[PDB]
Amino acid sequence: DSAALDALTAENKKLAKQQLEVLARYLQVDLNKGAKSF
Amino acid sequence: DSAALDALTAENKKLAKQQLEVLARYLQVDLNKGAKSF
Amino acid sequence: DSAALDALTAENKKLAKQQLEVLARYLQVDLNKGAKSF
Repeated sequence: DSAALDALTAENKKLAKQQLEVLARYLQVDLNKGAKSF
Repeated sequence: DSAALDALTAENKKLAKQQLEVLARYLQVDLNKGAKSF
Repeated sequence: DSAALDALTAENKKLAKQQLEVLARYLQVDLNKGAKSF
């Protein structure tokens, strides 16, 4: 029940989020065009 | 005017696409929820 | 003794496994040619 394991999981997810961001930015892919149309 | 440079660019973009795919899959992030709602 | 830390480790290893998979797929590298010959 370490309420720090959750933190490092959140950190890893944040790292992955950032990586996804720049990947998409490279691909000229909008991650929200679906949301804009919605 | 090498119509193979375009190919390797397409290959790199495909690699990046795949990487983005598995990244999102890790993040439990739907890339089409916007499109579903739309 | 959190039997969830092991889980997130397994998740990270699965992410890395997948990334390795698509990397190899890009490199046209068989990860089992050794095993086939064996």
